[PDB]
Amino acid sequence: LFTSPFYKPIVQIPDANKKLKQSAGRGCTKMKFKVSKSNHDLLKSNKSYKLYLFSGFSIPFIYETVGHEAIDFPYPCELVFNGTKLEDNVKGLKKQNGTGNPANLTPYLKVPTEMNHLDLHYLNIDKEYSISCFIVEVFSPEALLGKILKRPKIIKQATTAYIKRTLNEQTSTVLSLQCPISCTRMKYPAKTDQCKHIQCFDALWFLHSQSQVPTWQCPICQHPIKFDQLKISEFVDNIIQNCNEDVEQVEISVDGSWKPI
Ligand SMILES: [Zn+2]
Repeated sequence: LFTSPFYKPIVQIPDANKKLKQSAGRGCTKMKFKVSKSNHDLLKSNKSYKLYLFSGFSIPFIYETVGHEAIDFPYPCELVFNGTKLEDNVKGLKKQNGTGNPANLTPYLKVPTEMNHLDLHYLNIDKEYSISCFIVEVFSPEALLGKILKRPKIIKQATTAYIKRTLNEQTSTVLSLQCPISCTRMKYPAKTDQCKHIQCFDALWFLHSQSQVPTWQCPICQHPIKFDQLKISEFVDNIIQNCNEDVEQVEISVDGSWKPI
């Protein structure tokens, strides 16, 4: 589904749809389609435009839209576009559904006058799938970080109020300045207002992780979050800007004050 911030649709490619039906065993599904010269000119008009293949669960017996499906490729799958195998990690996190990525067909496209062949080899198919192709504008983690930075941060007053309201449980708590993902000093300590914890994670490393495994779960509380909920924490940010690189942890009291450990 186009709920991802890394790619957004510009136009659907016609005659590039396909339904994959259940198969007991071995099989291969073929798709022929052409990409008009106008769509080639559009791809050339902007460096951020790519041709992405999408696969989703095809829920039967009801109406479904072209994009609303969460990205789910049949696992295992071998995708071959114009003879060249696609090395894309199309379906990451095999254990979870909806954590797949699209396949980039842009570099292996043929001229408009010729035909594009997409083969999909499989050993079995337990559920029906919908296959689509879209031209999309892609965004890198750095641009998305820029978007996050331009947002209003989580004010330090809110964090101090939360600390004071929490530590009255029945002495001190440890705030890490390190990122759980990168294991390095955070540069962009971020989280969500939905998160019930003062600990943060580096926004850039989070976006880097999600760009290859779209779980969209907080690396700390594992709650499902969304891109537009990410905001910088002014409290941890100020603590970092006023600390030496040596410090990895910090002691926090009910006062909101903080001491290097
Ligand atoms: Zn959280």
